[PDB]
Amino acid sequence: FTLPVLKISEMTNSRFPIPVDQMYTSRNENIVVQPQNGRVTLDGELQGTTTLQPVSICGFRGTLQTRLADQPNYTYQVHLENLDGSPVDPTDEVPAPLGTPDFQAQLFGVISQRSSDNATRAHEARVNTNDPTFAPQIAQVRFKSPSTDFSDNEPIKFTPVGISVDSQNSYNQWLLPRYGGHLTNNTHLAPSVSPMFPGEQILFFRSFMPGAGGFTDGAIDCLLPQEWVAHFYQEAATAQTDVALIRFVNPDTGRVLFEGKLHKQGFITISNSGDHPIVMPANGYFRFEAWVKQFYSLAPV
Amino acid sequence: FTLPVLKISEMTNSRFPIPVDQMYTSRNENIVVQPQNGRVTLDGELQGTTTLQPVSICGFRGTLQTRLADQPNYTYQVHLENLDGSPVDPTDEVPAPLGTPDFQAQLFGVISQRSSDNATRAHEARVNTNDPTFAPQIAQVRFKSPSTDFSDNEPIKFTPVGISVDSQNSYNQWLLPRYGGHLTNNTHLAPSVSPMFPGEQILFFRSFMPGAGGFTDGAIDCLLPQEWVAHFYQEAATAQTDVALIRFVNPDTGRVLFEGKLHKQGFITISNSGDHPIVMPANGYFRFEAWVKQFYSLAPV
Repeated sequence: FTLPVLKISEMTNSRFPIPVDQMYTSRNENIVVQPQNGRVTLDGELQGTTTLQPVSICGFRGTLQTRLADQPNYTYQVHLENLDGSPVDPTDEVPAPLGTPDFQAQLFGVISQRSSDNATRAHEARVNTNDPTFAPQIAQVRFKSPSTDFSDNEPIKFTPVGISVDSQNSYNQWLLPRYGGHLTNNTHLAPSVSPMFPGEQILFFRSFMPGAGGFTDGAIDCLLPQEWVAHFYQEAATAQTDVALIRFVNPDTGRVLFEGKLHKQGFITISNSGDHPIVMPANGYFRFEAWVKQFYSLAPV
Repeated sequence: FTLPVLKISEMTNSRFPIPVDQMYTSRNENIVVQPQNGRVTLDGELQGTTTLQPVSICGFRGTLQTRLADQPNYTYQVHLENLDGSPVDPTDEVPAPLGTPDFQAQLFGVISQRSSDNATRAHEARVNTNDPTFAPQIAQVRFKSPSTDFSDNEPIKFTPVGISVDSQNSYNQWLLPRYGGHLTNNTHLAPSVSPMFPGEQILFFRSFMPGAGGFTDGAIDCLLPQEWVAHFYQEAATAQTDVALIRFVNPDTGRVLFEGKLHKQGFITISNSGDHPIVMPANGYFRFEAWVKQFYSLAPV
């Protein structure tokens, strides 16, 4: 069993298409940690809405249907396709199309269009993933743009950039959208994750999304870098036990700086308490040490 | 020596942060093919402006200096930094900061800003990589935005989305910007690439960039998918000869469909003539076969 040897700054957040900025740990009391992007088992089984390419996270494609005249200027109805262009089939055993955002926010980015004659246009757009009409599982999503320059019945692509916040639009990275819209309950979710030994917390790979209005640090925490997600999918290895002991090494000295448990479900725990960055030499990377058990007692970080 | 087993549909273009759409070949007569992103040797030596961050290709970080009142509404001067936050050191053996676009276009995307109090703002922006003032090698780049809403001395990020084309802004994917600006000549370039054997052409991984105005198919051709770039970098294998013979296998039949020459310089040649997509079974992928000599003779198509 192997891990990619990439540095923190050479890897991509698996929940938003930006580089990992830091490792981070927190207690997350009163929160069910259940991200749907960046979800893979150590055996390589993708879960949730996880896509393989980083550049597709929180992106979507589809067809622009109409401008909704009786909605705030200017709101448009989109009929989603899958990232591969195929029709969204709600009977698929996924919570929503691959790439769908897995958090509640005013998601900010650009809607672009290309016609059969290769005419193009693109403008800023915001997608409210906490609106009742947000129903990507059934292929219906709206965006709001300052521009009227969008063409009905032509293809669209959403390129995410960041989030915007205000009192009417909180950013809750741990609260899932209702992918079916309105009162529907989510289905086929990748399972929640929790540390399962006293003294342990999950170790996150944290990035700070750009903001497009309001005060926000944009912090978003993923369970595994996207490069690990694709690594495990490709390796399609069989986990020997439920827990791989991994060690964070500084290649400048070859010494181990700390260790963690890489769980079969696809997340890391460390022996540590509190909410804070885990600050480490920039060249450090994790390497697999051995298969162990849930009760392996980690050296405190 | 190993090659990743990803399908075409699972690949990222290494010259723009979008998925690969198709394999593509062309003659490229009268063109020095010398892309600077997506450049690595089979030994793992990164070249040109290649960044390991796939989402950061054609993106950049820096500091907004001022709005330039003498220029078209609204033009801002940026002092670049590197993608990893380190300052640009122009004596680095690179043509320009890692991630810099390697083509002449009006690049379209979003400039986002975060203030010291975590206030944020973001607006669409265009970067003309063919303007004489475009001088990323010495950390000077301008962008034009329809918004006046940017703050001086605060950090910015450019998130690329696509290109815009019009009478004053052609898109030439194979013509490099003058990274030093004005009349200066490029330095530290990744070498040009060319078939060296009768009947061979380069095999490219082609994607279609979003457009933000004008008629354009947005076609952009990379030498290696970003996943291979990162793989060769991490493996740092030894190229036993100057050419790895690679076989395109269809796992649906288990049989080889055609052969390519994967050159030590980091590009593929095939026996083929003309400009067209190379359409193959969707599950096919390249597999390393053997280390061969420069003059190994490939069978057609």
